[PDB]
Amino acid sequence: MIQEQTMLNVADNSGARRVMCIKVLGGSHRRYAGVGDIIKITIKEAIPRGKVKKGDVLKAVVVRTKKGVRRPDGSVIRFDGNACVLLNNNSEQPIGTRIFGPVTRELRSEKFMKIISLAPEVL
Amino acid sequence: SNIIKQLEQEQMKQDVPSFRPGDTVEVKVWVVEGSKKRLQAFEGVVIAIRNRGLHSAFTVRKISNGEGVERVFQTHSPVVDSISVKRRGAVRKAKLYYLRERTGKAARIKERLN
Amino acid sequence: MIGLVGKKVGMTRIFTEDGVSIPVTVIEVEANRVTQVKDLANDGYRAIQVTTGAKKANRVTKPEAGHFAKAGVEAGRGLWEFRLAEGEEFTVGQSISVELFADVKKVDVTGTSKGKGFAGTVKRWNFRTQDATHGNSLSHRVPGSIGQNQTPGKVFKGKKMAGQMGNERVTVQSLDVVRVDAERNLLLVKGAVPGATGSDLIVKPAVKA
Amino acid sequence: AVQQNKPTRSKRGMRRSHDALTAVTSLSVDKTSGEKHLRHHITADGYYRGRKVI
Amino acid sequence: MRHRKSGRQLNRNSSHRQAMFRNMAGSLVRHEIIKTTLPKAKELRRVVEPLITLAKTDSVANRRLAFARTRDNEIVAKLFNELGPRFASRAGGYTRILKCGFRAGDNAPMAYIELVDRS
RNA sequence: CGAUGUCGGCUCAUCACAUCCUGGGGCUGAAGUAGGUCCCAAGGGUAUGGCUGUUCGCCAUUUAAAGUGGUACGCGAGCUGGGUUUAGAACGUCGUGAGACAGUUCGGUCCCUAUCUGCCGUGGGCGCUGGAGAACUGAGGGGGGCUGCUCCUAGUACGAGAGGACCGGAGUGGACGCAUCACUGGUGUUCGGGUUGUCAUGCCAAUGGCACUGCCCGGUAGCUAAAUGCGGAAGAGAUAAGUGCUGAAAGCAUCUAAGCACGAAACUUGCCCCGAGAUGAGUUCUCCCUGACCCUUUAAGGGUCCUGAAGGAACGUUGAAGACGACGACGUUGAUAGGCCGGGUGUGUAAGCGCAGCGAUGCGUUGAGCUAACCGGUACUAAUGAACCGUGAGGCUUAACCU
RNA sequence: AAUUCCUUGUCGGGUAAGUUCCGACCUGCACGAAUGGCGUAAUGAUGGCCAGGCUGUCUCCACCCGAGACUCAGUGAAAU
RNA sequence: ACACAGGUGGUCAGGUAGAGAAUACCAAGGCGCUUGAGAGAACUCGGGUGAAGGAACUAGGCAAAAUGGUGCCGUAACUUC
RNA sequence: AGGACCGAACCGACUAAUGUUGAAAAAUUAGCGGAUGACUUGUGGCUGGGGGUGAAAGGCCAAUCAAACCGGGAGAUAGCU
Ligand SMILES: [Mg+2]
Ligand SMILES: [Mg+2]
Ligand SMILES: [Mg+2]
Ligand SMILES: [Mg+2]
Ligand SMILES: [Mg+2]
Ligand SMILES: [Mg+2]
Ligand SMILES: [Mg+2]
Ligand SMILES: [Mg+2]
Ligand SMILES: [Mg+2]
Ligand SMILES: [Mg+2]
Ligand SMILES: [Mg+2]
Ligand SMILES: [Mg+2]
Ligand SMILES: [Mg+2]
Ligand SMILES: [Mg+2]
Ligand SMILES: [Mg+2]
Ligand SMILES: [Mg+2]
Ligand SMILES: [Mg+2]
Ligand SMILES: [Mg+2]
Ligand SMILES: [Mg+2]
Ligand SMILES: [Mg+2]
Ligand SMILES: [Mg+2]
Ligand SMILES: [Mg+2]
Ligand SMILES: [Mg+2]
Ligand SMILES: [Mg+2]
Ligand SMILES: [Mg+2]
Ligand SMILES: [Mg+2]
Ligand SMILES: [Mg+2]
Ligand SMILES: [Mg+2]
Ligand SMILES: [Mg+2]
Ligand SMILES: [Mg+2]
Ligand SMILES: [Mg+2]
Ligand SMILES: [Mg+2]
Ligand SMILES: [Mg+2]
Ligand SMILES: [Mg+2]
Ligand SMILES: [Mg+2]
Ligand SMILES: [Mg+2]
Ligand SMILES: [Mg+2]
Ligand SMILES: [Mg+2]
Ligand SMILES: [Mg+2]
Ligand SMILES: [Mg+2]
Ligand SMILES: [Mg+2]
Ligand SMILES: [Mg+2]
Ligand SMILES: [Mg+2]
Ligand SMILES: [Mg+2]
Ligand SMILES: [Mg+2]
Ligand SMILES: [Mg+2]
Ligand SMILES: [Mg+2]
Ligand SMILES: [Mg+2]
Ligand SMILES: [Mg+2]
Ligand SMILES: [Mg+2]
Ligand SMILES: [Mg+2]
Ligand SMILES: [Mg+2]
Ligand SMILES: [Mg+2]
Ligand SMILES: [Mg+2]
Ligand SMILES: [Mg+2]
Ligand SMILES: [Mg+2]
Ligand SMILES: [Mg+2]
Ligand SMILES: [Mg+2]
Ligand SMILES: [Mg+2]
Ligand SMILES: [Mg+2]
Ligand SMILES: [Mg+2]
Ligand SMILES: [Mg+2]
Ligand SMILES: [Mg+2]
Ligand SMILES: [Mg+2]
Ligand SMILES: [Mg+2]
Ligand SMILES: [Mg+2]
Ligand SMILES: [Mg+2]
Ligand SMILES: [Mg+2]
Ligand SMILES: [Mg+2]
Ligand SMILES: [Mg+2]
Ligand SMILES: [Mg+2]
Ligand SMILES: [Mg+2]
Ligand SMILES: [Mg+2]
Ligand SMILES: [Mg+2]
Ligand SMILES: [Mg+2]
Ligand SMILES: [Mg+2]
Ligand SMILES: [Mg+2]
Ligand SMILES: [Mg+2]
Ligand SMILES: [Mg+2]
Ligand SMILES: [Mg+2]
Ligand SMILES: [Mg+2]
Ligand SMILES: [Mg+2]
Ligand SMILES: [Mg+2]
Repeated sequence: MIQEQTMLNVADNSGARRVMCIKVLGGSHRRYAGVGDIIKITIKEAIPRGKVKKGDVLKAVVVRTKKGVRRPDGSVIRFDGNACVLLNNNSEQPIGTRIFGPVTRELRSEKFMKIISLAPEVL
Repeated sequence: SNIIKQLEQEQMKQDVPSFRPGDTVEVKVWVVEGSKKRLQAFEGVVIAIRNRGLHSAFTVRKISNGEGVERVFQTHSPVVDSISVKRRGAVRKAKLYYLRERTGKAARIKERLN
Repeated sequence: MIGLVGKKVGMTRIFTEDGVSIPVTVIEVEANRVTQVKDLANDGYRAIQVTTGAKKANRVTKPEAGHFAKAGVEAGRGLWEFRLAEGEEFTVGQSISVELFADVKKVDVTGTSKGKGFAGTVKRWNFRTQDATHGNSLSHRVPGSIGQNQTPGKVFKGKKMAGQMGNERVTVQSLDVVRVDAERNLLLVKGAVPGATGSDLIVKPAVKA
Repeated sequence: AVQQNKPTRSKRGMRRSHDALTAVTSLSVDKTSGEKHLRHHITADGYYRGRKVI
Repeated sequence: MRHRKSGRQLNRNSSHRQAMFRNMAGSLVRHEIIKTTLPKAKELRRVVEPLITLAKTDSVANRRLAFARTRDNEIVAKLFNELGPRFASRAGGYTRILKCGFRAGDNAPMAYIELVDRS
């Protein structure tokens, strides 16, 4: 449940550690994005030197929501930080090479089979 | 209604153990992927139990890899296989939500004897 | 096809071999019984009129009890009517069993609504409210403006405003039936069928599936 | 919120038509003191269906 | 909306709607019948009679619980000495409402609320 | 001119079609893909932000699309007052000055209970020509119609390659709506606890009052959406542009004059709702009244008496029905509410006692005590015997079976 | 610039984007030296702008307790 | 002009906290403010709470939320010290 | 020591919501500024319509201001309704 003006933590190794959503994509008048979606973010606070600088505009994917994901059995899975994984505007697959934290099971599909190998806990 | 509670005693299970709030729970969830169906553990404190017969639940919380995870369950569901207690504690509340903003040494629950 | 009449008692959930939590509800359906058969030459249209339930002897009235004993049935509580088609053979004395839905996958459910009183303009028709601040005085929830100036110079017919909310006959379609009950006379249908519990609903095979 | 004509006694009565106060339809009677008290109410004496309360 | 709720607001706030029913329940057990209006006496019912169903089973702790309910040293002793055993067989219903018309200066529809025992 | 408040935003729309999307056909300097351009088509849908007082505009970024217009450049008896606009003040510039200047910054009171037409809801009287209890047929009306993408066919055809479909199928999502609360949560000043400050219940303990529930932590049923079920259809008919078949006028070509076939979200239906105050007032299976008379109104008329039934109104208990009406259940044959026992659910070891200790406090009885609406129960309390209204074969004409 | 019309002049930071803001250029329509020039520590219920904290301002409004508005009883206006 | 949520100078100063005539509860003392009884709608005034995000609202952080006391360590450019 | 600071009395009145035939013909509730000084306040006396008074807005001078209130010329005059 990520809308515009949502300040996200960055899960991966690609230098950013605080981003800000600016749009959600894939349908008019859209309000909310959970896992599996492709939001568009700026980058607000990198590290001293990394693959992407301050002020880049590039797509992403929300991987860890505080609203949580909802299973078939009604059970919810909630986190403690709104956080995303960076991406690439021309390849739809990430920039960094190491994913911290756990990601959810409901993301696996052959658009996104590369963040389920690096993640240490497919929850 | 005894038209509700005639089918709300067919779906239930008789293999659920007993636990209070504030203890560590090992939960073996069944997981599908591809063709294999296999087990996966879960281990953390439980901070909210809800008692509604068929509709009962609880909430397990663990700091896995820095990203703190809470997860509710459905107690009488066939996605949970077994539930065990591991170390039972003594809190004088039953909705521990002060264990949400609190991490590390100061977020403990002391042991319960007897 | 030949509908039936049930009463919604509660809401529960059926689980699966997998772990799906299917929402479901229990409409109790006793064995309904034919009361008046019509056709074209008798009345003008082929149909069926039935009644199930139970009503007390000292409050069934002398017009109704004559219609009851004209058939030979018990003291039910309603009077409902179902239209029909051709290709059927029927009488009056035979009562309809509860297993008519035992081979249909998708059904339809009609009933009453709940009564939400004299509603509001922000509540019924979903009018987005205005500024609760920033200068605005005494117009936080009103429906704003309703007509043009002087041409028409009147409020059009078909406008939406405050009024009574629901409390009428509504219809949900194509629903999912999972299980019947020959033992305690139930129907388990997936979802949230209309009306509060303690009301009587009209269930039928779905008109288009 | 300002009128533009003075309406008539005809419209005044046409509004005043629905003011039809009816009286009590019938009273009811005791069985040990015998007066015409209201239906489901005590007497001025203090009787109700046989009992003398106070 | 008010669906399936309970209670009655009675045009007073909720620091008032316990401090009034204290005095009303401090007078009803005193005089065993009083004259008060009909919504104030249809819902004084379940404020006085669970106070007597509690007082049926005498203890030491109930002499503090009903002391919390009433705050009157007279009424706790009378409620546990006289009005306790005198209804020690019924399954509740220690009250009775009797309509007594209306009232003078305000057209207030009154009532007589009583215990079953005066004779 | 004895006054119709003016630009732009917010809130609600409705029609127009010179049509932005989506639907069907012809041309191309159209291989496919994507386009060019007119012709038919208005059912439905139409961006969130930065900047200035701004419609526009520029820019960042989506989508199938970010249409064009009238409606007092819609809408201040519905709402901001920033713009231009009153009184103050200043800068440029002009005049000697008083002061001006589509030049500019700064601060600057937006009044009203709806009489009537109108519109959304809820109702009483009467008519429907014997009177009452219900269920319905439906002439008309009214909401509804949207679209993305991935996968199969198929990497087929086309194409040198590069690329890359028609036509049909299977799945999943957003915007908009209908419900309901079982699951996830929200509120829960009526249900448990902790806690400060102070005064009283004689006092220690124990409980209650007040300071926004004093501050908080939890929370039942209900109300709710972010919570999850369903919808938009498929089909039939005649149709707009266009392609036809047969074929004279005009012995030949000719969709047209005779006739015959196809054709799209527009049309009528099909889906659903209130629907006999449709005066063209209906259809429809049921239950009740089968007494005497005199008076001039000589019969469709007025009155005295046993008659007062069907059934409804009123009164009390009330509700997942509700502004008041109205709709629904119960009325001693009966669970309609309040009570009560057993339970559930919420909070979290009550007071009292004995031990430990300097004391705060823990430990035992103890998952104990209290418990709002909540599911199945109990006649102890409340719902009174009656009385009140509705009557006694239905008017006339004409047609048809029958004694 | 509180004075600059052509104008959103021109460039650079600030923002993904900045007709306002801060820093420079001077082609100043029409600043300028006691109707004063430029500058400045503190101060202002002062003009303009960005940032952290905070949340119904808002996307999106849901529930709750009170004084009114609706019913019954007494008194009983006003604009037109 | 009203038995008016308006205004009008001096004198006295109790407890438990408290820096104190602030504030919270009180005793001495005074009043419940001259219309009520009900039901628990739209809407409006005055308020308490809120899941995910946190100024995207708008002319503008307008309103609201938040900070908030005593003791100790510490404290930048700039300057008329 | 202060035309010092935080802050009740006291004086003033910056913003917003109430209300604009309201409790008031300018107030009330939550916030605000000054608060040993060029302050605030009770009493008395002084100034006077082309004149008074003004830390200067044409402000204020008995709910009246670019020339007050009352009586007189005055039944001022009016090509205008
Ligand atoms: Mg209702
Ligand atoms: Mg808005
Ligand atoms: Mg106002
Ligand atoms: Mg307001
Ligand atoms: Mg006129
Ligand atoms: Mg109830
Ligand atoms: Mg006029
Ligand atoms: Mg004019
Ligand atoms: Mg056209
Ligand atoms: Mg074309
Ligand atoms: Mg149209
Ligand atoms: Mg349109
Ligand atoms: Mg159509
Ligand atoms: Mg905006
Ligand atoms: Mg701006
Ligand atoms: Mg724009
Ligand atoms: Mg115009
Ligand atoms: Mg025009
Ligand atoms: Mg326009
Ligand atoms: Mg206009
Ligand atoms: Mg207007
Ligand atoms: Mg406007
Ligand atoms: Mg202005
Ligand atoms: Mg009126
Ligand atoms: Mg009216
Ligand atoms: Mg009617
Ligand atoms: Mg139609
Ligand atoms: Mg719920
Ligand atoms: Mg439930
Ligand atoms: Mg609470
Ligand atoms: Mg105390
Ligand atoms: Mg004590
Ligand atoms: Mg007190
Ligand atoms: Mg209080
Ligand atoms: Mg909770
Ligand atoms: Mg709840
Ligand atoms: Mg055809
Ligand atoms: Mg030919
Ligand atoms: Mg031809
Ligand atoms: Mg379609
Ligand atoms: Mg169609
Ligand atoms: Mg019973
Ligand atoms: Mg009972
Ligand atoms: Mg019980
Ligand atoms: Mg418990
Ligand atoms: Mg306690
Ligand atoms: Mg104890
Ligand atoms: Mg123990
Ligand atoms: Mg307990
Ligand atoms: Mg019950
Ligand atoms: Mg400037
Ligand atoms: Mg200039
Ligand atoms: Mg300019
Ligand atoms: Mg710039
Ligand atoms: Mg500059
Ligand atoms: Mg100058
Ligand atoms: Mg000079
Ligand atoms: Mg100053
Ligand atoms: Mg900004
Ligand atoms: Mg008042
Ligand atoms: Mg009133
Ligand atoms: Mg009245
Ligand atoms: Mg008075
Ligand atoms: Mg008063
Ligand atoms: Mg009152
Ligand atoms: Mg209310
Ligand atoms: Mg709050
Ligand atoms: Mg919030
Ligand atoms: Mg909370
Ligand atoms: Mg903005
Ligand atoms: Mg503020
Ligand atoms: Mg505040
Ligand atoms: Mg002053
Ligand atoms: Mg001012
Ligand atoms: Mg004030
Ligand atoms: Mg000060
Ligand atoms: Mg000072
Ligand atoms: Mg003069
Ligand atoms: Mg004056
Ligand atoms: Mg003069
Ligand atoms: Mg003269
Ligand atoms: Mg004259
Ligand atoms: Mg003259």
